[PDB]
Amino acid sequence: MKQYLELMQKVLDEGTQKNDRTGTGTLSIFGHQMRFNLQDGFPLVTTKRCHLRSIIHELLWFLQGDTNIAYLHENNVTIWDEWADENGDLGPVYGKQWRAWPTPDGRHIDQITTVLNQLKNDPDSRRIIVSAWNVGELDKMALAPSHAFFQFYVADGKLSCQLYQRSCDVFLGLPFNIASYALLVHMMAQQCDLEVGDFVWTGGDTHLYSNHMDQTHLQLSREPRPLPKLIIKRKPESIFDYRFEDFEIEGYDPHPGIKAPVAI
Amino acid sequence: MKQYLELMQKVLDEGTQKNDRTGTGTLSIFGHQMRFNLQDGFPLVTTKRCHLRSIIHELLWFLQGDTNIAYLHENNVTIWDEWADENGDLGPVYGKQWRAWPTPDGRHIDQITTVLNQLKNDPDSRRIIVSAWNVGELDKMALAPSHAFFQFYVADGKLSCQLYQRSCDVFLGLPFNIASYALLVHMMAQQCDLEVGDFVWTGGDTHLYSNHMDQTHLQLSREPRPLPKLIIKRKPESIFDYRFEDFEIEGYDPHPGIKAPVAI
Ligand SMILES: Nc1nc(=O)c2c([nH]1)NCC(CNc1ccc(C(=O)N[C@@H](CCC(=O)O)C(=O)O)cc1)=N2
Ligand SMILES: Nc1nc(=O)c2c([nH]1)NCC(CNc1ccc(C(=O)N[C@@H](CCC(=O)O)C(=O)O)cc1)=N2
Ligand SMILES: Cc1cn([C@H]2C[C@H](O)[C@@H](COP(=O)(O)O)O2)c(=O)[nH]c1=O
Ligand SMILES: Cc1cn([C@H]2C[C@H](O)[C@@H](COP(=O)(O)O)O2)c(=O)[nH]c1=O
Repeated sequence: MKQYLELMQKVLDEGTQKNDRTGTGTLSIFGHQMRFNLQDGFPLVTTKRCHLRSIIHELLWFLQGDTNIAYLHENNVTIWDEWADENGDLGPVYGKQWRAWPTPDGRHIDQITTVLNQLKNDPDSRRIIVSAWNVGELDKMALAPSHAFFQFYVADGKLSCQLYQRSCDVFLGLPFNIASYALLVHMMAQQCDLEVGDFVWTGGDTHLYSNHMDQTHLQLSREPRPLPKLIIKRKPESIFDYRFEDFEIEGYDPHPGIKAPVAI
Repeated sequence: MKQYLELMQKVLDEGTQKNDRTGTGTLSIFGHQMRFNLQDGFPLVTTKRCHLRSIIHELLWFLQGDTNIAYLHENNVTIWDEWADENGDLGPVYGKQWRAWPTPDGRHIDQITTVLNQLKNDPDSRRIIVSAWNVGELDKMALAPSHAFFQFYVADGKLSCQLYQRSCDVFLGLPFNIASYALLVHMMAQQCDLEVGDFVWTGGDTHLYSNHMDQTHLQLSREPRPLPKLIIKRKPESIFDYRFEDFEIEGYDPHPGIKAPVAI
């Protein structure tokens, strides 16, 4: 996509070589924002083939409040394998904070049900937020939340969402993260009877890993194709009842996939 | 400042009329980002006089972990009066989350000391974050955290910081919020022996209140003056030992102040 290839080029032209946690090394910039009008098409990268199966099942797993990778394995999705322990656990990452944030006094808060109630009863609220950055449980998480905090906004009957992503692997992570949150906005808009507005992505440390440079130059030579259209075939009873089969991505015709190593 | 007056104009040209919590009504946009290179000057608005006394003491109060307004009153700062209860309490807002985030198992986490330790021992970390959005205590807070989440970044010996502000009163709140966080970056950089880099401000619902329109048009006719220079006269033993007298803002010569009503 235009916005995405502009960011890849910006990291190549402006990024600082930086060491990182994995020992791979990165070219890095800090602070970037891009906006996707979801009315223009579903923002799935076309200059390389993205594995939709992994994107959709990872979002359905988050909405279940699940942090064990068994569900992903049942559905042949292996993207979280390298961080899980012997029992397949990841600790209280995304799904657990979204669905069951533990309070100091022992209660659990379901942020997704809270957001539904706010969108249905107080759409003008400036407080419609979900946060996975639970400071008191960071030490139990396999990987600290990268897409950490997001906010919904309603104006003129359209639902928008902004994500703050503290750390962004531009070649591998970001195509998945954009499609995942664009999908959640479509689901939320359908459940609340709203039209989809904008998805606003904001990044903190936005980086290309040093061993993704050949793949980056290859993808940068490709022309973006027309964005596909997302079709949700059914309106489930709730946001927690969607099924993989309910989604149709129409007209997706990408350039070939480009493999790249994951930095662990 | 150039960036600030460009945002005011953008809200006037592109904002949607929106109802809000206070009943005042706003012109609102969602998702904006601006960057201030702190090497260019201290980003204190010059097209209206800002009350530095309130800005500096509010930051020192946050760093103490204090949420009762008595300290502010001792220093003749009245900006939080309308939200405090009979005992002057605001509930577990900013200072308390920054200095003593309560964990599910009863521990308290001092995020500021954690950040100091990360900047001193692992400056390349992509996880150097402070969050005031504590989901399990939102219901005890007088006002939900508006400047909610921020991240530090170190590259080429320079310290940068990005703030996610979920809700932004452009005329009253934002001049104070920009100066406050720019001041914290200078303090952190001095304590860690770094140069100051960029302050990146990212907003969610960014708005002008309907009864600030005359004040906005007046300020938009003024030309920005040169930015002042911040001088910290002393290096305290720690980030918690700064005093009001340690700060000097040199060459601040603003246009006259513009009064405007606060929406409660
Ligand atoms: N270094 C790093 N970058 C990541 O983006 C990342 C990470 N670490 N930690 C875990 C994680 C979880 N999400 C993801 C997303 C995509 C792939 C991935 O390897 N995608 C490949 C193959 C997809 C497949 O399994 O079919 C791709 O080519 O997109 C891995 C993990 N993301
Ligand atoms: N509607 C709203 N907007 C705010 O920016 C705001 C709020 N509510 N809730 C509390 C709060 C706390 N921060 C602030 C910042 C500035 C002023 C204020 O009134 N500033 C005036 C006078 C400063 C003074 O007391 O000397 C100004 O003209 O800047 C109030 C509260 N900020
Ligand atoms: C989980 C996840 C990680 N990442 C990234 C960002 C970093 O490259 C790495 C996480 O490492 P970090 O915790 O040191 O920042 O994986 C994404 O880009 N998207 C994701 O969804
Ligand atoms: C505390 C604080 C509030 N605000 C704002 C944003 C909103 O106008 C209002 C808070 O209301 P809200 O919680 O309904 O968003 O005050 C700032 O802009 N800066 C601040 O530091």
